[PDB]
Amino acid sequence: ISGSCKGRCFELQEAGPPDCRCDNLCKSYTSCCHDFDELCLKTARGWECTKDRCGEVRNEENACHCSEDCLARGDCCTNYQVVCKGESHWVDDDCEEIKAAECPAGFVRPPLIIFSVDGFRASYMKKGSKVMPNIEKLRSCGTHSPYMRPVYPTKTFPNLYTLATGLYPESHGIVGNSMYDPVFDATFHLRGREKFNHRWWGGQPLWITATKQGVKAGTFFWSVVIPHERRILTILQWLTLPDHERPSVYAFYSEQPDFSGHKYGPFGPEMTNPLREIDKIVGQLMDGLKQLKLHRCVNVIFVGDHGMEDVTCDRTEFLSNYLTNVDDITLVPGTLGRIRSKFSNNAKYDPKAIIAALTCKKPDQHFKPYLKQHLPKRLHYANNRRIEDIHLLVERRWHVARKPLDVYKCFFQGDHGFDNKVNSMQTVFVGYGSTFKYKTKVPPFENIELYNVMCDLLGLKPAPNNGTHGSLNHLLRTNTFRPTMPEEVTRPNYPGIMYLQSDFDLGCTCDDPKNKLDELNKRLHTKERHLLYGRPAVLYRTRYDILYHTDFESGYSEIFLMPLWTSYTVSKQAEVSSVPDHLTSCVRPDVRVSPSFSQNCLAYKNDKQMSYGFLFPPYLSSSPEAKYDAFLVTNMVPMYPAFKRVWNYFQRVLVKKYASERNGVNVISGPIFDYDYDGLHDTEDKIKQYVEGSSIPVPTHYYSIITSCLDFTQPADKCDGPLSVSSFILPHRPDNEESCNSSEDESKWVEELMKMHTARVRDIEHLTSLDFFRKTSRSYPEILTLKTYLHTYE
Ligand SMILES: *[C@@H]1O[C@H](CO)[C@@H](O[C@@H]2O[C@H](CO)[C@@H](O[C@@H]3O[C@H](CO)[C@@H](O)[C@H](O)[C@@H]3O)[C@H](O)[C@H]2NC(C)=O)[C@H](O)[C@H]1NC(C)=O
Ligand SMILES: CC(C)CCC[C@@H](C)[C@H]1CC[C@H]2[C@@H]3[C@H](O)C=C4C[C@@H](O)CC[C@]4(C)[C@H]3CC[C@]12C
Ligand SMILES: CCCCCn1cc(-c2cc(=O)c3c(O)cc(O)cc3o2)c2ccccc21
Ligand SMILES: [Ca+2]
Ligand SMILES: [Zn+2]
Ligand SMILES: [Zn+2]
Repeated sequence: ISGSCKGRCFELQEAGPPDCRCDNLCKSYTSCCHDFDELCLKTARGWECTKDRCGEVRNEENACHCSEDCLARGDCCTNYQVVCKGESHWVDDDCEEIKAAECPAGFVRPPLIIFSVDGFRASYMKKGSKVMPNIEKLRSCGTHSPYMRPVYPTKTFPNLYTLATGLYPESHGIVGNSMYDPVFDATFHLRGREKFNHRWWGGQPLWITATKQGVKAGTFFWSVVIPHERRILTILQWLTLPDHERPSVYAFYSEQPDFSGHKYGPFGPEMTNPLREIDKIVGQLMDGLKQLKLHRCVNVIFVGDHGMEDVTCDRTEFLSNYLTNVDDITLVPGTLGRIRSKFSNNAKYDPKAIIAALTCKKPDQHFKPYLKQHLPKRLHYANNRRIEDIHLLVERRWHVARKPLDVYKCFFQGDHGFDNKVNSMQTVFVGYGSTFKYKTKVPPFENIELYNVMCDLLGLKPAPNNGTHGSLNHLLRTNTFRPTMPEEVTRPNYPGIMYLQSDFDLGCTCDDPKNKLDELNKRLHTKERHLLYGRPAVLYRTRYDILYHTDFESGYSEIFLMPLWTSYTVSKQAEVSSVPDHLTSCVRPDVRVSPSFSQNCLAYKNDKQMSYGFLFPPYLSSSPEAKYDAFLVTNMVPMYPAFKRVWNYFQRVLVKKYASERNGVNVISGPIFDYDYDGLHDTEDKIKQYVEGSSIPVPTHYYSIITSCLDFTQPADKCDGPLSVSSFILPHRPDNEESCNSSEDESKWVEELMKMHTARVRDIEHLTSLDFFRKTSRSYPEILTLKTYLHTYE
């Protein structure tokens, strides 16, 4: 029927204007029918049955019913079985393991109910079951992690869509709660109707994926006027539909505890009550599922999108305090900063001048300017036209605004959007049901990994996303997906001594009784190692060679004229030698690689802006005889003199620090070329910078994977079990403007710079098209979880 909303409340089909919309989103489109409020939003007698209502005469106007007829219809209050038939609340029951789904007849698969909460700080869980009995049971009974890492910017819409797609915001297009698209020439906003236009949303969210493969979805979204209790009743009724009509995946959104978090702050004593009200709803969902004989059938995912941090109006940096004129720019303010020109026809707008006027211009400055391609690669926040070039990384607890006149109501005590590695931004994840594990705790993970898990829970083939499928298989009791290691594309060459030193005119010079001392060591004793996890696989068509040495091993690339990876192991008792002055400028030819596929020294001498470093540091040679291997022309990579300060301190000081701390470490280092900042390995054509007068490409970044045993009582090269990893993708910049303490000694800023650019092993793999940890004796799902690990230092 059209013009009326009878027999249609929260329907799962559509026709359009003029026929009414009776679904749960008609209120948002301002196009419900006239009887919607009295037919679909009934609210008489509340949401809980009482004892006198047990067996009532079914009065149609009630919100939920307590008659004996209601369970056949499926519209009872969630506590019917409790206050009438003597059943107990789902929380009051003991934890019974679900070794197999106990679904009623007609259920061809366990349904998935996603319970999302806005701004649910990860630390909110430590309030205990005195405040959140239902949620705490799910957490302790099912599968949970200490926290879950959101995506930058840690805002509502980018994360909620990242949850639905498994994509970074730069890939699915929702790069913020409000954004400007220069192609559309329109402005996306949280409030308004512009967000309903499909042109803003990329990728393939879960409900579209389920529908495209035959799995019925049902609307994930709810207009804010529909109370939470009615949303649960609607989800519980949908499960009572016939088999050919019942959807398999459901969703429930809650604006809490983010609503009250903005008003009172995260650690305010008022925060306890909104959590209690949330647990009431989770209890209503569980009691209603147990009432429907589905508590041992469904899978429930209790998930948040971001955390919460203390912010105040008194803590606001203003661009008017740094820029001589702020009336010619547009700023996206708040917990993050994006700057674009207010007028396109303006040549007086200089992006160079704006970055300089904001870079280390005042002590205790609570923001850092960035060209978007220079942000930490772990953020994956650049490859999109809606992301402005100038980006401001705002310190936790602080805000950035354009001028004091723009701020007004303090209209807040908490906010979010900061760097997603900040503690306050971490959120929660709880997996409970017949497919999640029982009383099992998993290590923290990123929310881009959930879309593959939800597709596996529904038997769907996931759309291409940025999760590493298989790295969360340890969340499930049984796994239908079984990951495959990528096959090698380019087999390596193992060249021997093919040329003579006379065949080389690279322009390199190097000089030539420690040997008798080394032999007196070796001879007078009473009693491979550098590639502990199998050589990396090259996942693209190229030409490269495996070069063995005493102290290190490298996959030298004849196309890029430098190694793709350099592997060496540093013992706990490894000594750090120096380099004599007559070997400081020494570079030796490698008689295993053709002179035509070798770097030349003359190119570095002509490029006044460019120097060169080494992938294996000569400072860590086992002997002066072996030190000559480190000076091979196949071991040098081009580095700016400013970056050499960062590289030298890392190799000469920090690798020895890590080995002494972690019972030896295995280092795998190499270059990264990402000139179009899309997070993927660039081919030769995209490289936009070379060494002057040569074909030696200049890397945009340099990486290093530091691996050791998790059981530190064993060395790095005799590790019987799990592995501990930590990696970084350092930007190869010609200046150290990113570090305001760069004038001081390296021990006062370099380590801080490296913690900022930490990265998962998976991040390096996308940027290098290599595959690591291939021969380790760990199950491949375990290795995938190791590659997704991000050492966050908090
Ligand atoms: C995160 O995941 C997404 C999707 O898996 C990745 O984006 C994908 O990037 C590839 C290559 O950049 C795109 O494929 C291209 O398709 C065109 C035809 O449309 C073709 O001409 C090209 O040669 C290439 O094959 C793909 O469309 C694109 N998909 C989406 C949804 O954006 C992205 O690279 C991943 N990011 C990271 C950091 O891993
Ligand atoms: C209470 C309101 C503020 C909630 C706002 C709902 C809005 C974010 C939802 C409503 C309908 C959604 C779109 C619809 O499901 C169709 C798809 C196709 C898919 O390929 C990409 C996503 C997209 C466009 C959905 C985007 C988000 C929407 C607008
Ligand atoms: C598979 C992962 C589950 C999450 C799916 N998911 C729910 C969204 C939602 C629904 C609301 O009910 C809602 C509201 O009532 C007020 C409000 O301000 C925003 C709101 O957003 C949403 C938005 C963008 C991308 C994805 C999304
Ligand atoms: Ca790239
Ligand atoms: Zn949110
Ligand atoms: Zn918020």
